[PDB]
Amino acid sequence: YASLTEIEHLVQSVCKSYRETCQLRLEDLLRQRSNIFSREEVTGYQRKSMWEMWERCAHHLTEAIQYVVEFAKRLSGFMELCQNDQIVLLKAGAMEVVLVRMCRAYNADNRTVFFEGKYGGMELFRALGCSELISSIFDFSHSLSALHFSEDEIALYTALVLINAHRPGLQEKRKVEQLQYNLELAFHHHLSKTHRQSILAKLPPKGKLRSLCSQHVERLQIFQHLHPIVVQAAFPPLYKELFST
Amino acid sequence: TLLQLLLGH
Ligand SMILES: CCS(=O)(=O)c1ccc(CNC(=O)c2cnc3c(c2)CN(C[C@H]2CC[C@H](C(F)(F)F)CC2)[C@H]3C(C)C)nc1
Repeated sequence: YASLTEIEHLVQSVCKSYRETCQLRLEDLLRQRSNIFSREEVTGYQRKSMWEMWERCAHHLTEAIQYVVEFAKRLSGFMELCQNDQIVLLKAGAMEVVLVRMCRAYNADNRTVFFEGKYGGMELFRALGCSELISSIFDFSHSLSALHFSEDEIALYTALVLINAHRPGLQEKRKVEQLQYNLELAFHHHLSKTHRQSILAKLPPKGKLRSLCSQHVERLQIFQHLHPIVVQAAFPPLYKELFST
Repeated sequence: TLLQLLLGH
């Protein structure tokens, strides 16, 4: 039964863990918003081979995932879970957390995302051959951007995306439930103090993140079956481990 | 696995 003092301390711990592992500082992403790929540069990306675009994207996704793994390792209570459950949570949650974090690098004003040094719209990604998934990710990012998350809100929300007691295959479900609950208390306490509890009903339904992640796995299966050597030779092994069927 | 290695096991 976590006291109010313990909950307040948890708020601080989670926010620290996130700040230390946020990958890019928000200030840097916001400054780069005026830096947008030219028509000619966009054409260059669209003319890239499917394999090279997939390779680049798998690399950048993996880099983001590595910071999320580091976030998990520093997150209060995560390393006290058993090895099986650490794995289960990260395998299911890593991509979900990256997708939420990604809204920081999304500009709702012109519908662009920070990629390889400049902002580009969904058209930058045409060579992947997954327009429906890409548009879905842009839609998701746009929905999150509307909420105007603070960094602390992203910290607390992403902690909850990760510590999900409903993930299939957990061995110590009750242990995860307790950690999840304390994190919910932390999130709710922080929101109440800042007059922000209104955002709770505007957060995306869990099925939304699950759908984006399943779609990712499905599209990778399509690419990998057609280009098995590329995946074996060039893709980060962690990306293969997490997402390959 | 690689996750296991990154987690420190
Ligand atoms: C998160 C921490 S942060 O500090 O905020 C931050 C943010 C951004 C960057 C640099 N930008 C990126 O890393 C980056 C940006 N946009 C993309 C990708 C990577 C990959 N993705 C295409 C992929 C989707 C899954 C597709 C698939 F499902 F088909 F596989 C393959 C293509 C597009 C999007 C459509 C998701 N750095 C730090």
